[PDB]
Amino acid sequence: LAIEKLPTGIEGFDDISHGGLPKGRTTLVAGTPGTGKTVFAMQFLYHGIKRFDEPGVFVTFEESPDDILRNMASFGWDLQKLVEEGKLAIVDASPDPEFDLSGLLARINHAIRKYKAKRVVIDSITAIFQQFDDASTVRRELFRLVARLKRMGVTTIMTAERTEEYGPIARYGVEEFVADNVVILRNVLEGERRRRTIEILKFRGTSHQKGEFPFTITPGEGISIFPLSAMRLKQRSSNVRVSSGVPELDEMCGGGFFRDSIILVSGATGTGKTLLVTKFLEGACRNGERALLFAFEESREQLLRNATSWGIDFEEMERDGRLKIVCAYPESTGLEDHLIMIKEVIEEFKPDRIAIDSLSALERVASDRGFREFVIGLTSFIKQQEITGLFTSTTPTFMSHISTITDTIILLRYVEMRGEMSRAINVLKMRGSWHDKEIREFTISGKGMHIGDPFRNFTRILS
Amino acid sequence: EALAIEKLPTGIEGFDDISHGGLPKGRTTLVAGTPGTGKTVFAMQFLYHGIKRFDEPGVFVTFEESPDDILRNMASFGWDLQKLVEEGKLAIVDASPDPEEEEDLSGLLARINHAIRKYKAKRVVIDSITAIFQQFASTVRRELFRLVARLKRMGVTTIMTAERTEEYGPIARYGVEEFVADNVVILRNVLEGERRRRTIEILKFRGTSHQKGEFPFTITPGEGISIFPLSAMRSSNVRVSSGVPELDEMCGGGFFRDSIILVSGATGTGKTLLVTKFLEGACRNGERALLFAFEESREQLLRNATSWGIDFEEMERDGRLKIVCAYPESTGLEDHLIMIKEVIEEFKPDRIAIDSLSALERVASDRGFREFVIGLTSFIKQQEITGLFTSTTPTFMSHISTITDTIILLRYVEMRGEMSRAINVLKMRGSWHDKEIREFTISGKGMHIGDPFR
Amino acid sequence: IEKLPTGIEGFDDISHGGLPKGRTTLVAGTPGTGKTVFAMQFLYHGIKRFDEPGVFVTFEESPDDILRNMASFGWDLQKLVEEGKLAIVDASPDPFDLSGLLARINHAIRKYKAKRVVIDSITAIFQQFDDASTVRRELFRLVARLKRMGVTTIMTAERTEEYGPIARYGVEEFVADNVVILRNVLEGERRRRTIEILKFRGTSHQKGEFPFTITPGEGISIFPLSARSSNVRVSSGVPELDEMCGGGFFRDSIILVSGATGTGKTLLVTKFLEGACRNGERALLFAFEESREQLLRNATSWGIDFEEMERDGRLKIVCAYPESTGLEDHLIMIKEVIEEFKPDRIAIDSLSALERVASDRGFREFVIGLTSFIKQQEITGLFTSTTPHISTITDTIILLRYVEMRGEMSRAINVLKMRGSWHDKEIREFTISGKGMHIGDPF
Amino acid sequence: LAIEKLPTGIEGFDDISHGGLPKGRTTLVAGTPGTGKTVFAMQFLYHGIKRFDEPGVFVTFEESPDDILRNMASFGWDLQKLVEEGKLAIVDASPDPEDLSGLLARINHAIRKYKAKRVVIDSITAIFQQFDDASTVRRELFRLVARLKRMGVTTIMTAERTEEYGPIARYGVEEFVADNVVILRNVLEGERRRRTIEILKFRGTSHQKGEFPFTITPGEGISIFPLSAKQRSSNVRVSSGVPELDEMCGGGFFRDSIILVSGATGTGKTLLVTKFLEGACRNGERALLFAFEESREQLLRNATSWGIDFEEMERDGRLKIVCAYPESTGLEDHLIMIKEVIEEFKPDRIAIDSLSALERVASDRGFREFVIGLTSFIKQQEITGLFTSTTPTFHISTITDTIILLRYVEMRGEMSRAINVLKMRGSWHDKEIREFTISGKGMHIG
Ligand SMILES: Nc1ncnc2c1ncn2[C@@H]1O[C@H](COP(=O)(O)OP(=O)(O)O)[C@@H](O)[C@H]1O
Ligand SMILES: Nc1ncnc2c1ncn2[C@@H]1O[C@H](COP(=O)(O)OP(=O)(O)O)[C@@H](O)[C@H]1O
Ligand SMILES: Nc1ncnc2c1ncn2[C@@H]1O[C@H](COP(=O)(O)OP(=O)(O)O)[C@@H](O)[C@H]1O
Ligand SMILES: Nc1ncnc2c1ncn2[C@@H]1O[C@H](COP(=O)(O)OP(=O)(O)O)[C@@H](O)[C@H]1O
Ligand SMILES: Nc1ncnc2c1ncn2[C@@H]1O[C@H](COP(=O)(O)OP(=O)(O)O)[C@@H](O)[C@H]1O
Ligand SMILES: Nc1ncnc2c1ncn2[C@@H]1O[C@H](COP(=O)(O)OP(=O)(O)O)[C@@H](O)[C@H]1O
Ligand SMILES: Nc1ncnc2c1ncn2[C@@H]1O[C@H](COP(=O)(O)OP(=O)(O)O)[C@@H](O)[C@H]1O
Ligand SMILES: [Mg+2]
Ligand SMILES: [Mg+2]
Ligand SMILES: [Mg+2]
Ligand SMILES: [Mg+2]
Ligand SMILES: [Mg+2]
Ligand SMILES: [Mg+2]
Ligand SMILES: [Mg+2]
Ligand SMILES: [Mg+2]
Repeated sequence: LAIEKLPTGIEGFDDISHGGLPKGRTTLVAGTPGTGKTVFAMQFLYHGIKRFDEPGVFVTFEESPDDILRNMASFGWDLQKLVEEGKLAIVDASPDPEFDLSGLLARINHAIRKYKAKRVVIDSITAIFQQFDDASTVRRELFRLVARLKRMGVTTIMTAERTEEYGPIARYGVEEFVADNVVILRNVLEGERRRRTIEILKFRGTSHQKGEFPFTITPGEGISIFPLSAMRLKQRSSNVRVSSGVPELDEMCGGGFFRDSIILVSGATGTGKTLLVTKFLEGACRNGERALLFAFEESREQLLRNATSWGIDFEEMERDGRLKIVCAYPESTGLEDHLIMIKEVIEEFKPDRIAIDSLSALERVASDRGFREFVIGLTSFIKQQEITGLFTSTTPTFMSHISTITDTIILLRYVEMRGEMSRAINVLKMRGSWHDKEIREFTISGKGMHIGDPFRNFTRILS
Repeated sequence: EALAIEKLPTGIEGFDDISHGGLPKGRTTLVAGTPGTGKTVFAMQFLYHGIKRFDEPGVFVTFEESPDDILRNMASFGWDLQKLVEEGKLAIVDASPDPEEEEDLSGLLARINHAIRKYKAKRVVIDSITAIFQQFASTVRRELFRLVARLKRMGVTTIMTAERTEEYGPIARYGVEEFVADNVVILRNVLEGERRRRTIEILKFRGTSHQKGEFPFTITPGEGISIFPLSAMRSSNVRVSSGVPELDEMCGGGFFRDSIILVSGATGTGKTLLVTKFLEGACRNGERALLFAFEESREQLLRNATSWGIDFEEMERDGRLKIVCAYPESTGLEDHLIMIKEVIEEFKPDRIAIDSLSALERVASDRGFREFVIGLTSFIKQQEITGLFTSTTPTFMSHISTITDTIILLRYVEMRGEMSRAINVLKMRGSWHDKEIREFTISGKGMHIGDPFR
Repeated sequence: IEKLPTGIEGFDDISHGGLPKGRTTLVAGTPGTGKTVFAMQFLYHGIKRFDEPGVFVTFEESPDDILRNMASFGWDLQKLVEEGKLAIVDASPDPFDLSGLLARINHAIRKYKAKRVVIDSITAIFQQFDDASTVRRELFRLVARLKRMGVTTIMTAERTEEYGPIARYGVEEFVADNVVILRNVLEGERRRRTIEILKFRGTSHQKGEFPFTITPGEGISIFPLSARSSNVRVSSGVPELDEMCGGGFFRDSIILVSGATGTGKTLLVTKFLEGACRNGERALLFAFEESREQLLRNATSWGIDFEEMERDGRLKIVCAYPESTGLEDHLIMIKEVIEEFKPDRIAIDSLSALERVASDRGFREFVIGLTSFIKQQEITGLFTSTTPHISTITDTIILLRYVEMRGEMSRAINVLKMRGSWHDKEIREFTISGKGMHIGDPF
Repeated sequence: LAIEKLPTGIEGFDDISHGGLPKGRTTLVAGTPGTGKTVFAMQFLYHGIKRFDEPGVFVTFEESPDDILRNMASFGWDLQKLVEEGKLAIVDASPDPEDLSGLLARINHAIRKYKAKRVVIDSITAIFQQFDDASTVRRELFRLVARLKRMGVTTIMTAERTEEYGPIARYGVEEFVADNVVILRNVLEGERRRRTIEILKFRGTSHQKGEFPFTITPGEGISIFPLSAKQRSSNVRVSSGVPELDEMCGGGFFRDSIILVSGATGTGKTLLVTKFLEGACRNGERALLFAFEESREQLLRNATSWGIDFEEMERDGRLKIVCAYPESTGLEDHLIMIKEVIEEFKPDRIAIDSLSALERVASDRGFREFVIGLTSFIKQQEITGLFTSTTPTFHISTITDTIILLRYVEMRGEMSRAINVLKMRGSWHDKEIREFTISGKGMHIG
């Protein structure tokens, strides 16, 4: 058989939930203040109408209907229309400053029938315990509401507050009663930085993905969940070769970089990583293909000034409309946030080539787990969209395991030689091509890079 | 008495090994756990297996989920539900206030005693004893205390489920670990770095022996609860080929058909090439080959294989090759096994290949991985299949090593102005092998393993 | 939701505009965070920046004290009291008034026609009462009528622990719309002031903690460092090095001199600051290792004269200790002195000293924040770093090394990295004397 | 000895307790549910009535006398017969679904009736639950110990705990049943439980301080292992299974010796293990193999290849191969097992392949404890012990008597292997690094 589920509209949740929220049942959304219990509730009712024309009811035991509307309107949600259309109904159960319980419970049951709603929200189920001191009576009344909503065949979602993030499901023993489905939101503080996370603890009779998943409440978008579990090892590959910007490196790769590829350029500082990047993006704009560049080290001025000395004209291509130097700081937001910005501008720009510089900048202010998840998540999409990607990783050991993902590993190192700090290049991997296995000496000028001959008496330096 | 505490088996996979036979018969057992630990599933499976295998009718007393819901919830598992209920095989007694606007032994004792008598049951489940408290204290404890005695006299192997607040803390809510102090089974679902892991444990069995500690399990759909007792886990001179003939000579004839081979090295060394040759060997002779990729897409695998001179679509069309392809983060290792064991059972392969294990190491803890490789190597051995595992050495510039029969090792080597490669068969049980580190060249023909280094 | 610029440096950045206008915000924090000060800044800046009358109420302190406590900041608050820009309703218990005190508060708002308002310690009320009926009176008019009156309110509240509940007496339950958390985290034997906006129901904000500091002549100075490289070369101080660095250092460049002790890193800072003062340019030396005494003779022995640089007002030695405070506290003094000095060049000797007195992030945060300020100010910045990762943050890198040759430790210099220029890629011998550095031939 | 102690008969307690339980006073045996309070308490009575002819009385406030008889059966004591013989008396103080003052009188009479020298009150903590008088209960409990003291009986008074490393016992029974306190623990560490026993205090007498390991074996019960393990050594030599290595050692290994075979992967450590074992079975001796890496199938293939039939040896009862996973149990539970098999097969030689496999599933602390325990046990039992360790090339060193070092080494243009005896306490040893080869006839050193 199959437990039926109702798509939420919060794309990503439907993947994690394997369809949606069990229909005709109550789902408990628990979270500490600031998580996103209210927003999550409207999207459930918003898409409910703006897709399946399923009427919904919002019972607010806290914030005023007027404020609710104002708060939610910034997400581009015209709910005042749905109200006038008779799709949505906001029931004001918030007490006024200037039988109360049992009366409101029935005044709610009126709205569920009047609008004949299938997607109800009881916002702040905890706020009813912080209002009716007869909690014993409240609990008994809430148990009835759940059974009533069940008999009425409504897919309910009742929000609940928590005191601690990694502590109890919810307060006021609200874990029980509404205990068929339990979704937990969190906002954990770690390293003076916050991380919104969503978890589905239990689905009675249904299946779901198990664990926390990063989410974000984006303005003019809403709750955007991005499951790395959804990532499917089903990317496409081709034998079509692009250019690197350096014809010599293209010969060393046996024609050039494959279009459907991820290239790693490893090396110490001052080796010439942010050079092969410029040539990479330059090679695109030259052929008319659109390029990108997410800098996490140098400003546009510096990037352009560095590039102007090498013969690459950025401002031209930037204005011509074949380049988009994003440039930001790794410490500004978080990896989960950065990933969204990258993914956001990609679809907009529709780039032929992407280029991170560096990944090490990002790794610094993260975890070994967080960095992995980021790297694993970002590489996949690029390969899914068939966008050629170059990634820069510094070697703090001047003279992570991202190489497992990358198809091409280009190593740039320094080589001391008779009072002369020379430079060496080698292609370590090409995945699907013949590459030159030779450690060639190269030199940088205002002309670019000149990959020369091997060191012959090459002191075993590389690797 | 002179009655050694008999252990009635429950069928549920692993528990009967962990419980040294099964649940103590003629007694109650506490299946405690926080929300979503799989107590309801555990309880039903106990009953279900009862009525099917041992033909012992069972009664299910619910104090939360309505009978109709329970039937629908346990449906996807593929167990018969209404088929059994509509035959006096199973009985779901409801004690959850069906309505409200109402207000003991009236809604207990006899109701269950009747059910046991009516359906002639030998197994019973009391779902959520903790629910009684929320609904209806010292009186409730008395009734529940008498129920354990009544059920003992009636002679029924009972399971009494309860809830917990914390995973690593008090055994059960409302000190039910006193009313049903005798047999305790703990189910836990621990956070563990944003990655939930289910586990099962028998804290105590009064009068009998049991496997101590936490054992992992999974609540799969078409199956139910499956516990993996890595503890419980407990013959050929036929030499098979590798794909590379000179590597076979390095092994002294080839690989044994009943063996696990490890291939370790950094990226770009040529582990995937050896995999494509390993499988090609099977497809050539007319054997079957299964590949589990966790790193490269089905396309890229084929592309890079075609460049080496190895058509897989030919073999995949022949039905001698199958490629899985799945990111490790898709599910957990506990579920990954279940799937691997499924396609092996179905495809009935000769050679297997997991490329790579190192990709699966990132979606688990050390303990979780070690338990995984033990389970996979065991299954592969039990199914009489040659196996090749691959691992990336964090050596760009163990456990499997101890389990694997052959350890092949790939490495980069600088040759003065050139970056070369080298193969070495570090170990091979029950054969002479070439103990030298040797240069090899990758080409559009394959792997030309050549002269040794010094 | 509209926002009203607070006027607090850095908050309007993190708050993405300001505080939800016409809505109350909760400034929760433990004693000694800066709740009382933050509240005054709001009412203050507003009045001055845009005549928006405000009423401060105090259930704890008394106005005569409050005025004097905020006098150092340089806010003529008496004038506001007379002209009727600011008010101070003393609801502090006299060494009842459930409706009385609040009714008095409502009147003042109507009288002065206040747009801003502050309730200093909404917690105190609970302590300075009897029944928790205060909850009603707080979720009453206090908030509701404030919304009806259309005033942006700040309800200050106390907390017990830094990383615990949002408030003491479940004050959040009432003021549950917008919340701001101030903290004094301690950790180590130093203390860290950080500000976080946990919730702006309806609007967005920069998520997480952000460093802030109460300076005696400014107040809360939140630093949201989360928020034009020229081609004019300057002399390094040593001519051979200038040639090695392709004519000299870019004015918009971060130079990193790296090496052991005895290599000659402080020789190259002395030369660096010297070149500025020579050509009438300001130079500020941040000393973490050495002292005004050690430096003076160290320079004199090399043949530089800070004596006349002190007379000319060209050189400026701060000279402090890394363990005086955390890294957050350090940058302030330099950030301030820079404005007072207008430094063409500036140096930090050393950074390894500061790196020892904090965690990786603390250093990282300092590194990034330090580079920016001067980078966004047009001034050449040299950095000394002892070698027992600003290698990727720095533009130019100089590597000094001891080389053991023939049982006679020699000295060697090399420019490893320089963005935008050709650098000399030879490892040159150098000598030290009473004149300075003598960069010679390579090995 | 100041105060008199009564031997409990439990294996190990009498050692750690320096005699037994202080006689004429009550002892508290506290622990979380499933620690083994009841079993411990019964073995106390059982050995009393049997070995020492001291009658015992069991007072149960939880489990039914009938159940106790059934639960305590597999251990193999005829408790039912001895209840009839007038030695044992299980007082049913268990509550009925539908006054402690009188209940105490019932227990008091039983002691005087049977002339009990030993008494067990099971779960005092229960009493506080069953009867919610609190103060009234505490008083009667204080009167119980007072009365029991006068009649000169040695009492065990059990109590439940919540947390393992938390309070001594619930309901502060500590205050009443002070004087002597024993704590049983069952700690989950790495998804693996650890049974421990500790004498926190003995007022008046000495005892071994700290936790000690124990187990509950189905056919024996509580078996405590005083890790504090008084020996015998001689110039009696024994074979290694390889004649050249015997000559390298100086006429074979010493008998009572711990040998270590360290080396890289594929050197030949398991080979030496297989020969070491054969060296016993081929020279009329018994061998134990604790395999923590290879399965049976793998151990056989290696043996059959090198020309050794372990099956015959096992059929003739000369060899025992355990085969275990390091992750199955904890290392403390692993030793207990090893000791258990030794005290059954009574092996002349013992081999563990390998210690490095055990190190994976244990902390440095735990590994040391294991290595120390195993070494000390083999030497007190006077058995010849070999151990293998995987070393980088592809602390037992200090404790071991012999160190054989296998290594990869190039020579005449060939990557070959070599052996080197590094240590031999009480003998010359060839201090030369000799190359060797492996074949179907085992090792060949040359
Ligand atoms: N219009 C908006 N634009 C951006 N972020 C918003 C918007 N509205 C709310 N948020 C974010 O959502 C968070 C939680 O909002 P809400 O769901 O109302 O709170 P809670 O989950 O505590 O009930 C806020 O802290 C804020 O960061
Ligand atoms: N029919 C089903 N199909 C798949 N997974 C199921 C099914 N029923 C339950 N589960 C899984 O089992 C988990 C817990 O099951 P359940 O026994 O209801 O929990 P508990 O006993 O803790 O209340 C659910 O969160 C879900 O992941
Ligand atoms: N005009 C130039 N002439 C010669 N070399 C230059 C020139 N501009 C830059 N370089 C070289 O480029 C190096 C910096 O390369 P870049 O890719 O920016 O460094 P990174 O390896 O940190 O990414 C400098 O150290 C210098 O050797
Ligand atoms: N057609 C080809 N001709 C020559 N060399 C190739 C060809 N295809 C791949 N190679 C080389 O062989 C290597 C084998 O890569 P692969 O086996 O996928 O590495 P790994 O198993 O370590 O992930 C490639 O990285 C590349 O250097
Ligand atoms: N006039 C001042 N000059 C300098 N620092 C001040 C001044 N007033 C307050 N501070 C700083 O702020 C702290 C008190 O801040 P305040 O807002 O009064 O405390 P609270 O947040 O507990 O109400 C002092 O300990 C000091 O660090
Ligand atoms: N007859 C038996 N056979 C085997 N093991 C037993 C037997 N009786 C008890 N045990 C062991 O003792 C444990 C329970 O010990 P018990 O005496 O009940 O302790 P407590 O009273 O502190 O709960 C069981 O879980 C099991 O490990
Ligand atoms: N029949 C055989 N003939 C020759 N050499 C063999 C034979 N069987 C095994 N070997 C070699 O001996 C090795 C045995 O190593 P082993 O005893 O398992 O030690 P380790 O534990 O260090 O791997 C094998 O790896 C292989 O190189
Ligand atoms: Mg809400
Ligand atoms: Mg760079
Ligand atoms: Mg349940
Ligand atoms: Mg591979
Ligand atoms: Mg204050
Ligand atoms: Mg110095
Ligand atoms: Mg007991
Ligand atoms: Mg071995």
